[PDB]
Amino acid sequence: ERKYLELKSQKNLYLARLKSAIAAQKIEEIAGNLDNASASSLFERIETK
Amino acid sequence: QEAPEDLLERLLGEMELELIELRRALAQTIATFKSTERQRDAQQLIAQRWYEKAQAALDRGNEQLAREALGQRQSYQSHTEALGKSLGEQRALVEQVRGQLQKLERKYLELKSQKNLYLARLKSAIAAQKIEEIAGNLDNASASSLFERIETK
Amino acid sequence: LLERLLGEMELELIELRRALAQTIATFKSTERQRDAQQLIAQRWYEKAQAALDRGNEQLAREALGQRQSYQSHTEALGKSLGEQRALVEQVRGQLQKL
Amino acid sequence: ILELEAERELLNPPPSPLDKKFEQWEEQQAVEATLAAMKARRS
Amino acid sequence: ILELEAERELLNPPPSPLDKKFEQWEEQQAVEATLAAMKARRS
Repeated sequence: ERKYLELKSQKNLYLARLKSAIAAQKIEEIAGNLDNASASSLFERIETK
Repeated sequence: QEAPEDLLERLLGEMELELIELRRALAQTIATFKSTERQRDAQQLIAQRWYEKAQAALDRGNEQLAREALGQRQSYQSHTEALGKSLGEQRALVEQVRGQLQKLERKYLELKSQKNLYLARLKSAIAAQKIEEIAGNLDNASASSLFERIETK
Repeated sequence: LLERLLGEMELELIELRRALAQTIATFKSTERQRDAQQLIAQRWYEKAQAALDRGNEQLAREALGQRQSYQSHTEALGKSLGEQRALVEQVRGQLQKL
Repeated sequence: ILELEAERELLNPPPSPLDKKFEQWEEQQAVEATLAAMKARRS
Repeated sequence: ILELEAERELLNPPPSPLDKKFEQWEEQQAVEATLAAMKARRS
């Protein structure tokens, strides 16, 4: 029993760390669309029009 | 292809779903992080009780039980020492995510801030082209598209 | 074809960008793994220090002798990390001009 | 998890030791400069 | 039954006589050290 409780204990900690990263990638991934004109993916193409 | 401009609003519309979902997640992290501290506190408190009972065991010359009581406490001492260090290191675990998130919000607000400014600039131009495009029909006879053709009749 | 060629070009560049991260992922991963190993050696080294205390030098020999296994493993990996630094430098130099 | 953080810093200028020095130094100058005005005003 | 227990100990570091000695000794030191504080405090 002493193992499972600690095994279950750390289970949740790293799920947060993972779910922390999935946000970091997405905000940066979407920030790729809203970039500093390095890629000109979305905003700068509009500035062309 | 679709007008990429329209997606911008949809993208941020779904963006807040992730951010609020993030906000929920971080709390569950500190929920357990501090939970172990209380659990540690109970364990060491039990060890204190065992330590106290050993103190009572020592009294009246019954050192035999104190050995068991102190010996019993060693089990929780190791368990206490194990968890105490885990709590200490988990502090930096919650620090980085806190450092991760704090920078997060300041960007989105400014990102959303300039979103609207350039939409106006775009919508400013779509009018300029159209008024000039229609002004092509109402021209100075360079093209004679609409008015001058009438003058012919 | 020019437009098609660059259209497929970005696929390679973005695929490149993904690849380089996996490289540093492991490169730094060994450092942590090295850190754990040497930390274990420190624990064995510490236990040898405890073994020395009270005159029980016999265990310290085993503990220190035990640490020698990880010392060699530590020395082996430490040098690998040092040389792998230049491995990631050139690719970084490769990509930056890219 | 680690790869995506690196992707962010790749797309980022990771604050160099120079800008860390400059930002710290200018902060060290800012705190001192802000302090300097106060230390002089009080007399 | 026996093979799977061995598999567990294989995937385990079976506590060596050294760590058994150390854990017993440090326990012997822990009980003594915990005892030492008490034997001194009572006087």
